[PDB]
Amino acid sequence: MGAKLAKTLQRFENKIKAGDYYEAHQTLRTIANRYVRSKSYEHAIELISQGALSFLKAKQGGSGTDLIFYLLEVYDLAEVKVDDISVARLVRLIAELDPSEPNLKDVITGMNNWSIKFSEYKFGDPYLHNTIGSKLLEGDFVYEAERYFMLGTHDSMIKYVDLLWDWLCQVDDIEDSTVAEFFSRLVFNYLFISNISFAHESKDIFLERFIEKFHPKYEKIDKNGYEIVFFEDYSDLNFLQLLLITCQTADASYFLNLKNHYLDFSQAYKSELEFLGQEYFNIVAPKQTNF
Amino acid sequence: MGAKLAKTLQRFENKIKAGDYYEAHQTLRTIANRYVRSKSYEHAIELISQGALSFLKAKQGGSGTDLIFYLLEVYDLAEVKVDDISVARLVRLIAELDPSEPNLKDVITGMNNWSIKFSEYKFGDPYLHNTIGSKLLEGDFVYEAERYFMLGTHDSMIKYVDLLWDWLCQVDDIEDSTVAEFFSRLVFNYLFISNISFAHESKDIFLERFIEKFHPKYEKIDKNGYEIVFFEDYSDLNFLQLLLITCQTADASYFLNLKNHYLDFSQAYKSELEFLGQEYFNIVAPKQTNF
Amino acid sequence: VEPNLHSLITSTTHKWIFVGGKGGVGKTTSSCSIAIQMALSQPNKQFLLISTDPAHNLSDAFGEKFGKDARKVTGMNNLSCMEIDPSAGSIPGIDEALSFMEVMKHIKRQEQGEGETFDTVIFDTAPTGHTLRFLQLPNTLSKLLEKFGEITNKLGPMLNSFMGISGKLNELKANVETIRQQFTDPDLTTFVCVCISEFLSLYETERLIQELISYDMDVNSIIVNQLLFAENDQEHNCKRCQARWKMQKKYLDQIDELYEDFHVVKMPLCAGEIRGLNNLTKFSQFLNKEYNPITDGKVIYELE
Amino acid sequence: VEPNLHSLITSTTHKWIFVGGKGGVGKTTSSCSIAIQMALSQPNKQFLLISTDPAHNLSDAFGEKFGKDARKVTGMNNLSCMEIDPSAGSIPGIDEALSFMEVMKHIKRQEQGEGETFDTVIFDTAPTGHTLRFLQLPNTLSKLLEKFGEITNKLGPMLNSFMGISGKLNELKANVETIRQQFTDPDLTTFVCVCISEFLSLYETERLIQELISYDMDVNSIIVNQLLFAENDQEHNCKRCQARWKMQKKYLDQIDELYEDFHVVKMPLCAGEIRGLNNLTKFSQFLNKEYNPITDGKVIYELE
Amino acid sequence: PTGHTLRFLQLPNTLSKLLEKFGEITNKLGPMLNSFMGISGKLNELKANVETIRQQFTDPDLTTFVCVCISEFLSLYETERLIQELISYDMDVNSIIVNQLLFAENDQEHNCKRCQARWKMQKKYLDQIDELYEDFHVVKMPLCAGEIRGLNNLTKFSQFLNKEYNPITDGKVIYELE
Ligand SMILES: [Zn+2]
Repeated sequence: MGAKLAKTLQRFENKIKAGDYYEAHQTLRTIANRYVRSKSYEHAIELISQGALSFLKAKQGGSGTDLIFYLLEVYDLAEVKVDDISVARLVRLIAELDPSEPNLKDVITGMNNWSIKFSEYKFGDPYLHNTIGSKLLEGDFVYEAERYFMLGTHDSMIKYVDLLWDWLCQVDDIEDSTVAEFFSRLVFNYLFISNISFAHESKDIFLERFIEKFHPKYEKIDKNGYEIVFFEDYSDLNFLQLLLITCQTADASYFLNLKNHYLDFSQAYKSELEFLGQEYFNIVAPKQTNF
Repeated sequence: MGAKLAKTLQRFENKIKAGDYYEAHQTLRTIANRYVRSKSYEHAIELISQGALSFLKAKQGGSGTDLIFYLLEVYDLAEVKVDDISVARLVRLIAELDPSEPNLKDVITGMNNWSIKFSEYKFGDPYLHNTIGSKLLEGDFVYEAERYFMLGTHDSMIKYVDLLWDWLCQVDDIEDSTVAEFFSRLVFNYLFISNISFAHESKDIFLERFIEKFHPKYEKIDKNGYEIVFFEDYSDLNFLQLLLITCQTADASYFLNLKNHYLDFSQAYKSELEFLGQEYFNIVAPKQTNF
Repeated sequence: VEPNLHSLITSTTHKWIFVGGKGGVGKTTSSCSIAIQMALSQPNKQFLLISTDPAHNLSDAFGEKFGKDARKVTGMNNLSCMEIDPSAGSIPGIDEALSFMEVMKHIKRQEQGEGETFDTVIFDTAPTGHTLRFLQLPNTLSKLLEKFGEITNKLGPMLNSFMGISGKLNELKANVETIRQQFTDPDLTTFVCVCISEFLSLYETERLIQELISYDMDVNSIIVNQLLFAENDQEHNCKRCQARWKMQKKYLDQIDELYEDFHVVKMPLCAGEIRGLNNLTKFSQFLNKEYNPITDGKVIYELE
Repeated sequence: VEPNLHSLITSTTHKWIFVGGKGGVGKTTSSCSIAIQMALSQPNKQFLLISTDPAHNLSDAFGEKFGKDARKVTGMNNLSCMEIDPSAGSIPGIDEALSFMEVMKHIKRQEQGEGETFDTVIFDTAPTGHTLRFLQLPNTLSKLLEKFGEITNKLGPMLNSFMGISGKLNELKANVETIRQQFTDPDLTTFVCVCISEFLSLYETERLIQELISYDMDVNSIIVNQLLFAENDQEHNCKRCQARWKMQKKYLDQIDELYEDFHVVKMPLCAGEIRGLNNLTKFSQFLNKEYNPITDGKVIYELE
Repeated sequence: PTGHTLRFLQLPNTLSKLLEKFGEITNKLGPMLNSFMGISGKLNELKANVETIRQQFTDPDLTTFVCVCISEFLSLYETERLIQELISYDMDVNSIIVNQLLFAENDQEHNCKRCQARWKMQKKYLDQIDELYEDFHVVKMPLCAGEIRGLNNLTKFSQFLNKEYNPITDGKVIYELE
């Protein structure tokens, strides 16, 4: 079995380098179905995955995409649990995917859904998300990449700061409130999943780039270990930085005082603040619109 | 549990060496019943067995006998399978039994029955029988000992030849047909269970003692590896020796010729020969009475 | 058998002390008592009394607040108390395992954050729920592995070795180790049961002990509080009290005949409930030396 | 894929050759054929052809008496035949185990009493009864041990080690070894199936192969005898024969599309049945080199 | 062609009989006391019983099962089991059709070993069928060159189901459908 699989795999990638795509795809699936029929999942998984790899490497999205789905089907049929090996196979296949593949999103969804059903993550495996995010970004699917990166690993956090930084730079007419529209996303998103570490690191990397490119007037304020890059021309950024630390204290008073001083910002981020006040200050009372 | 059992066992054998038999017996059983109630058989088995040993060593057949039965009950309740350990416990207890114990036979039967239910032997474990046989013989229960020895081990075979030899010697008025009444038992019994090895060894040991005590006229006849101690004054013994070898050939002709030459003997051992002719010659036709 | 817990109170090897008794039979009391007697008798060893009763019986028995964080009872630098909540159907043993595994994490956590180490822990078992159910699964499932391992040895191992006794050995190794966690040595672990001379109590006691015996868990101590001994108290009279003890004496005899080789320590009845470190130590003294209603009558009418 | 058994007939590593085919599809024939082809191609290795068919097909195929005692077929000092009776519901695998374990005892017994050793055995599987059912129990029950071993690891192994990964290691060892007895290397063991181009046969074949695949047993050889190829034989005519092959050609195409990467060797139909060492070797030559009804027509109308 | 579409031909009798074990047993000592606190049950059961058994038995004079096969190992195996299955359904079965038979020892235009050998094998099994199903209607149908299609060729071939096929005289009708 082990010596037979290896062999045929060459006569398959031989039909692929020869042009015989139909032959290569038809033969492999029927044979793969046989393994599945006998519950020899493991065998089918390697065969299917390998077949999908070669197809994608040969720029044959059609077959490649199809096999990925078939693989996933088995994954759910074999109740393959989410772990390094299981994820690795998908990551290796995602890397060979063409950012323009008409099925991209579907493929991504399928993989992630699998990770959700066979893991304790309500939204999928972190590591897996790191790969998925990059793929989505290659097809200009920014918004989709942002979400995955938000729920990704440390590398995702870096690729999320780059996604937001390369977007801010793309803006021809920058303004005081423009830098906040991007920066705020980092503070709010990470604060929702309560990942203070990523919130602070993403903040530092983004605020430092902003200082080395736009050269805005500022001065770092340090107090009891904490620092707040006070921008002289960006109040939005000052407020946002204070909001982060405030949530860390989980003290109602501080949250109320910060909002009362920045009435305008308190109405721009109405819904957002309402949530933060419930997750960090146990507030059940809705957010009263200032304006 | 292991440290508690050991302890109490001394305070028990302390009540036995003190005379407090009732106390020792009552306490142990109730406690043992507790282990059994919780299905902690193993514990009860060691406790009960140990208690029975001490009672028998103190010449207290009453309690000793009772405990043996109780042990057996558990043995069947715990479905204890027949093996060295299982048999050993019973052998060790059988050794301390008084040959005159009013329950002897019952105790023996119980133990053997257990061996039959939890083994592949239709009549009980061989080794076990070896011990049982000796015990029965100590109470002058010869006939019962003979059966067990017959279905015993190699040592049993020796103790069976001694049981038959000491019986033959007990006869005040020995005759030509007297020596056959004892010797024949060895040949027939072992030939029924088809144990040619024991049949030949038992024969050799019995025929040699007979020659060194009675000094009968004989001459060893050797042919093709086989030997037949031809007695000049014991035709019965000659016939019996030929019968043994005959069965070994499993040839109908030889069996018929041997019987036709010894018509008298063919009627004395009518039933016996009928059986042998069915087990060694595939004869379905009954034995026609010569006289 | 000495009707006391001396041998246990003075034992420096024991490191696992169980204390059960369903029926509001004064479990909490006996627990604090046994813990104090051992701590005072062995000042060279740290003891830890932990309970799971949601009523916070240990905090109401001593007179101080006890939480998930082990704290030395005021006045003693040898005894410590712990009150944790053991909670804050397909496979047997699992649930119980999770419950006990969690309580032990609360133990090692309090031995790192000051306290360092407790030589013997006094487990104040919960009022309800057989928290010792998992004390049988480990031996159960394991023995099944043995039936599995052996049988999986088709004729051979002649041919089984040609296509492929490490299995018969590692099994026996995983076997003993497992059986060593339940047996946990009778010299290292024991179980103390508590009850009173009353029908229902005996019923509850009898079964409790059976359950423990099936766990192979050593059990030889039965505490019986609330006893009257109203035939010796210096200030007789009161039929009401004499009649009640006539009934308690009835069952007490069933206990002395049911558990002949058990440590049946008969504790005296106190006017009111015993609370506070002081009244507890003076009452626990009877667990070391038998209580004599003829002479110790004072100590009782003292706690009143 | 060469429509022949060359690679196998010339293989000196294989030591386990399976041969099945329910339906009186000429199983016996193919068995003796594959055995002779390998014995003649590798005279430097001892081969053993054993059957369990109560009809004594091997004795009727060669023309000599073969019993439980391995005997060299007359005329060959490389091939040997064995005809044993594999017999003379609660737990799956057991029964099958006992059956196979017994046949292997008959093998090692004939290698000690002259014959010394057979490098590759040609198993002529029984006509009925899945004698390879136990080819899945060992992997089955074992995997259950893994679910057993792991789960039995309550929170920890922090506390599980305080009351007591030798279990996770020995399991994996007993795991591989086992899987090594079923997998038995595809380069060491293989299975050859036999059938004919007929509905019922295909049905029986399709399932047989599925069964083996569930055993992870390598299968890539399908023998199809009784083929007519009545469109090439030099002496055409006979509609009866042409019509029959038109039907056989129908299914044969289903076989070449069902088993695309399988060794589908199409054997020719012979007038009468092939018996005797001579007529067998000349017919088995087609198992090494494809049969051409255009040129090899003589060899067939020769066995007639 | 596949799937035992007659599997439900046993459930109705099955579950019903279970009702009887249920109904009776539910009759604790009595009906002395069972009637003081409350045989309509023992009667209605027997009524729902017969009616049910009447849907399976469906009268052998009203319902029957005709099986089809050929003289070949695998076929016999399939046939033997099929009949067992039906008998467990109490469904009447006494007709076994065996087509594709050669009878190559009578056809006027002998020769062809290939055809003679095949029938020698079909004759082997056919004897197992005549000894296995002694009291069954084993109608042996002749083999036709090509497949029979069209109302015409069908009626002329089905005539042998009414009157036995004689390879000595009816040889024409066969080499006719060709
Ligand atoms: Zn023809």
